[PDB]
Amino acid sequence: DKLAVLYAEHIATLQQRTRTITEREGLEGLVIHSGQAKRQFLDWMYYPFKVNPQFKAWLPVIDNPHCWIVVDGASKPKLIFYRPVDFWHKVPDEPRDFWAEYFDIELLVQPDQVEKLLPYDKANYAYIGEYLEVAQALGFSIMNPEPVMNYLHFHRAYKTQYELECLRQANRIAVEGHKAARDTFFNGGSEFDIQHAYLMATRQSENEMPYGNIVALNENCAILGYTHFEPTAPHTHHSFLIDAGANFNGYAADITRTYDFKKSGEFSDLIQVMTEHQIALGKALKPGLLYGELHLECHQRVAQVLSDFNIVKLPAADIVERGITSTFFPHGLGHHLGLQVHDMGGFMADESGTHQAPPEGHPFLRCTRLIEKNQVFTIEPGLYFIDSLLGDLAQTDNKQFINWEKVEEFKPFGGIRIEDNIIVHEDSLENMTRDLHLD
Amino acid sequence: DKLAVLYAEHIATLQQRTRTITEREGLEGLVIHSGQAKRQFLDWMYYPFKVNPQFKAWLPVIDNPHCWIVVDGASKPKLIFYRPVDFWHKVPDEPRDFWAEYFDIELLVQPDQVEKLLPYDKANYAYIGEYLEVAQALGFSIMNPEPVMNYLHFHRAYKTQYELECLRQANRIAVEGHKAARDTFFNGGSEFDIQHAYLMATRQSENEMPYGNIVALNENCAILGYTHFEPTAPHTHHSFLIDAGANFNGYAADITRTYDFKKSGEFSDLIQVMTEHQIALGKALKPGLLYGELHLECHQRVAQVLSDFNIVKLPAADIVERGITSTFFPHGLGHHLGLQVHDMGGFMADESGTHQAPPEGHPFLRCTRLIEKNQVFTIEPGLYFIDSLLGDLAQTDNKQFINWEKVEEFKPFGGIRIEDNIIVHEDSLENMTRDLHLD
Ligand SMILES: [Mn+2]
Ligand SMILES: [Mn+2]
Ligand SMILES: [Mn+2]
Ligand SMILES: [Mn+2]
Ligand code: NA
Repeated sequence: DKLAVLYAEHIATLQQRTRTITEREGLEGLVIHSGQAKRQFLDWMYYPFKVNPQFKAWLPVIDNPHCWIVVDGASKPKLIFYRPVDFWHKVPDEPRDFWAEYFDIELLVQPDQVEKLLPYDKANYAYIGEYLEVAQALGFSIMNPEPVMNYLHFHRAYKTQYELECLRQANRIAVEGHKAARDTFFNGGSEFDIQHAYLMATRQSENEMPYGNIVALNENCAILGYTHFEPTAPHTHHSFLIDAGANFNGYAADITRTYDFKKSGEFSDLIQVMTEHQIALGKALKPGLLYGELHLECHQRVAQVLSDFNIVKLPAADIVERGITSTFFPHGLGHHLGLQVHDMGGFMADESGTHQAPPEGHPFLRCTRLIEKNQVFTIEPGLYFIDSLLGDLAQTDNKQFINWEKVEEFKPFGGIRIEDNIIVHEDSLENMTRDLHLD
Repeated sequence: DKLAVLYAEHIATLQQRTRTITEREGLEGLVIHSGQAKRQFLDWMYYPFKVNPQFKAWLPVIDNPHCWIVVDGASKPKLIFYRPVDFWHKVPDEPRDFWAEYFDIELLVQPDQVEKLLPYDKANYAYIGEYLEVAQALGFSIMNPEPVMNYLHFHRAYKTQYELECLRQANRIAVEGHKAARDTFFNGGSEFDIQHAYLMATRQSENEMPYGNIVALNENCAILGYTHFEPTAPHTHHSFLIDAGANFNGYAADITRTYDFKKSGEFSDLIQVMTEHQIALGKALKPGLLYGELHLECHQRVAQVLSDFNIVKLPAADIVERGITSTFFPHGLGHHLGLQVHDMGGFMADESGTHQAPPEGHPFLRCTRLIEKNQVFTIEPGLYFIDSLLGDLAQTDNKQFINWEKVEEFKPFGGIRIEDNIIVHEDSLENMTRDLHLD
């Protein structure tokens, strides 16, 4: 209903984007390939299918390989829809959902017979997809041209009302998962149990997740890319960091929360001060501001915490200026969110693809684009006690300034990250995560 | 330590097989590549890693890409082990498992630095792996040579004692899941509930499964390649079919069971009749017998059931000769089981790759090899009510012999498959599945 109505403006937006970039580049149209299933080496089984983001930008068809979109922004969008009729698969119903009527739909019963449906002379058609040797066999010469990709990726940061509603739906699902995971942690669950309570609440399997969930207990919290799920619980429950989202129509949620098992003590205090900073930074998104400036503020807030909690024996400014904050907060403040988890265009200054430079002391900041309305952001400040980086810091002049006893007291708890998904509007902010009352 | 004792003989067998085909094909050795992580098109996320079956044939390292085995059958096997050292990665300590003492281990810190650790002259070295341009760029000319592949695949049918013990462990894990899945079905749970009850009892996540589980309710049991997990339970529970396994050290279980929600009725009797036929088919495994003959016997037995239940109003011999039996049982009786679900060499007559011809009226039969000691088989007779196959039958000159009223009563139950994993010994058969008291 609501989604069906908004979808028309979504097709209109993408039609106008196609017309603009195709005509600017002298192309008669785009051919966007959903992708193919990858077969495993020496085996008959396939890897799980992952749709081309450029394909699902047009319609919520994320589980169908060998599908093709032909668009020029002037004709009605043309869709080749893979629909095999083998007896060992449930034949799917011909496309009858809200997006069907916005396309002229040709059914494809076998992947290799796709050349009849594609354009005969395709010298002025750009193939957008991963399978370049399949494209060359079909007769395409232009493949993923950089001006077309950079244009599309740049305007991906401006979500249509259909996309906004999809991102809201994804946050509603993910938030239900986060609540069930929290409860499982406080009842003494293992990482594996917490993870599968999450999926049971989301009604989405491991491979439907938009990214590999991070479900960490105790010192695993300090491991940023922790992917394992330990099946047996730890003997003592201290902390819990879950980074997990959900999918809706190809769009992603991306939520992180950190919990203290005792819900009191110095680590519990650390979560709450970090929560204050996270809420404040999340309220600092505003059109016309460079995202890197929020990353700057975040480091100052982390330094204030390090100073106030006696983690570093320095006032806040010194901890920022000597670069010690990046030992405890080593990643960017956040990124754009949408069809991809770390969405496209976050580092661009213009639609040609020029990079927007990061701030002076953070050359690895990846999201530096100017904030505008209709853009969706993550805000994920963190403070971690990472053995590896603490080791680096002990080999510097800064070794004298860190309270090594107090850091040993926090190492069992690992670290903290608190992440929301916020829509930036013309004169307001919409925090999708906290409007669903997670906390 | 039981498993570690058997592993020494395993490596002696692998060393000897390597030396045989290596010198027969005039190679100085093999270079077996574990694989790489496949990155998502225009993303930073990756696909779940799946190890090269030839790599894990040597060792139970199934979650590490960029690993290399250099083996010639005479020298101590060399293992280049990928151990990256990054702050966001969990640094695991140097390999200290039961298999480590059997390899000269060199640590690989960055994937592209492997050029130094491989043999300098690669003229007579064969690369076994998927990433052929990576091999060409390292200097390999010999790649997955067919004489080597056919030899190694042929002899994978003869499991070592280490391999038989791993297969028993896989079955034990899977049987626990099958008990949990069954209990959730009788609780009225959804397909999604059952699947995740299975994962939780086995304490393995969806991607650690050796294949995509088939968890089907009611009509979905008739769909042989069903992968969906419906999150909403059906209003009426009639039937449940689950085909699922588990991993142990790279070796797979593969167990199928069918259940009737009421523990009574004609479908319940059909399951029970099919069960006794499945037990008799499984007890017909015998050294010196062609596996195709059991597939013929299976078709004979399914015709018996179709006649006995008045699905087809014909003597069983006339059901077989007229070919009606494939409409209800369209796949093979089973396959070899091991490192891969449908394991290698089940089509071969000799170690050079020569195919063993399938039986008369079954040219697509995949498993045909001569049964011998130390081989592992599945026995999966089936009986299904498949719309598109039943439609084709309704348009043949046998249509008057089919009891369409009874077939219509069976359609909401879908179908039946019962699958066990059986080791063939010299003087006995070891039904791993039924030895675990699953029923
Ligand atoms: Mn994020
Ligand atoms: Mn996240
Ligand atoms: Mn099987
Ligand atoms: Mn099976
Ligand atoms: Na042996």
